[PDB]
Amino acid sequence: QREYYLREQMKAIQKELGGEDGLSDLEALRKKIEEVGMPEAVKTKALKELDRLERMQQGSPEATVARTYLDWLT
Amino acid sequence: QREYYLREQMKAIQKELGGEDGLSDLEALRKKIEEVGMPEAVKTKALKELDRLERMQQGSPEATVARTYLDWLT
Repeated sequence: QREYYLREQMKAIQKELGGEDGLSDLEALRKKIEEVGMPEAVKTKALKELDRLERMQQGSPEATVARTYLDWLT
Repeated sequence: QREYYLREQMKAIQKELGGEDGLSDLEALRKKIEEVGMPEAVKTKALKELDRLERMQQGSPEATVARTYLDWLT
């Protein structure tokens, strides 16, 4: 629930600063991962790739590679 | 802080002299995307750049990529 309100205020500041929301920033990882498969080790490594994408929104040569990674995994 | 104030007031004047220069970066898209042709998904992906507005007079490393994207898309 603390996670809930904190990622909700994080989406609040996301809509507060951005005008468009800049290609789906970090949101869906609650439910698009919970339905494909999966082995629990894959789910834990997924969250340890999901729960750290609070890094940057724009660009990038670093976060788009990880987004293609999590797409290819999901 | 004086020269910071001066740069920001002159940048204010500069984007208020950007009417039909930096303003009207859209209307080629209204000319050529509401013509005969384009499906509604192309309407969604093509009108992606109007309300991403306030970032080409501000900076940018990704300022003039909008005319490139539109002149290659529509």
